[PDB]
Amino acid sequence: REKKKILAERRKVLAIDHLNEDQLREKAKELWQSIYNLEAEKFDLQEKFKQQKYEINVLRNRINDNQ
Amino acid sequence: MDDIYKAAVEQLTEEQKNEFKAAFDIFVLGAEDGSISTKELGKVMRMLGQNPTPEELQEMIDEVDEDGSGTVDFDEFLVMMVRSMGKSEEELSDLFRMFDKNADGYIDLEELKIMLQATGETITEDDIEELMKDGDKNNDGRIDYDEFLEFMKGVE
Amino acid sequence: SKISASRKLQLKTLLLQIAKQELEREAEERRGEKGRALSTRAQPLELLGFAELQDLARQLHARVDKVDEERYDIEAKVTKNITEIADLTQKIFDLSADAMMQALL
Ligand SMILES: [Ca+2]
Ligand SMILES: [Ca+2]
Ligand SMILES: [Ca+2]
Repeated sequence: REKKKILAERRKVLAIDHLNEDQLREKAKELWQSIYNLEAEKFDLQEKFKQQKYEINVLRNRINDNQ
Repeated sequence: MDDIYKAAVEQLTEEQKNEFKAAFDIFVLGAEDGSISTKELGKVMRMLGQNPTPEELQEMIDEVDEDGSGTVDFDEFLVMMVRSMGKSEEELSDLFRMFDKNADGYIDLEELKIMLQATGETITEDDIEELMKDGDKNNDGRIDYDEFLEFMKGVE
Repeated sequence: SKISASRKLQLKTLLLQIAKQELEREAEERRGEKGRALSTRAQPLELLGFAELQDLARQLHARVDKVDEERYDIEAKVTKNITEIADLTQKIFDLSADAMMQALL
């Protein structure tokens, strides 16, 4: 019985629990491309993060070696 | 960026080292010591489209004055003529990692030595001796990020 | 010097010739590592019973709200790292010829 939970799990009812099956067949796809594009952004945001750990590890050496 | 200019001087066609040697004997028509000084450089700069300052005149000669005489002789003149005929610091950083295989932040010898053997060319023992100390300008045994830049300035 | 300064340049020019190759292929072991992990994570769809098909779109609808939240908390680490690099980088930062031959010959 949480206010933010009852409303969060209610965005499904208003978005799917209301109409057609051929709207559904052409909506569950659009609801899946949105995920592949969102797990691609997450992939590149991971490879970019690994790379920054190196730039900082190198920069952390330069600020010291040049002291 | 220096020892990149002696590589153009080393590979000048002798058909070019005639035109420059000729244009040098004219350059010095009037000099006592037979070499380009501030007087002869004043002439061919303003009589080419400038009017440089005599304190700035000596700053174009002292850049190739590997003799400290204030005069640009012939061998100092080709080094002047190759400075007037590279690679970005952002691009040399993504390449700096492919050297750093252990991903520490340096390039010890065994990481340079392996990049050299991958070039397909025939490598010697003396090549890796001069090269390692062309970058390791403090003899710590590795080429940190700043050194790897002054190392590869202008390397196409 | 133990070797000519034009071989020293020939060798320098040859190291960077494969470092871009060793990078153009590192960006290909990564182009695939994406698509491979983009079929383990986002396994392609395949079709259902008009009603018990709806309990899938609602699972996809909340899958997104979970994915884009996973994508945020990693973005705010990439974002906070970009802020630190410039904060790091600023610290360490603080520590003619052809016209002559024509007019002489
Ligand atoms: Ca001199
Ligand atoms: Ca290393
Ligand atoms: Ca060093």
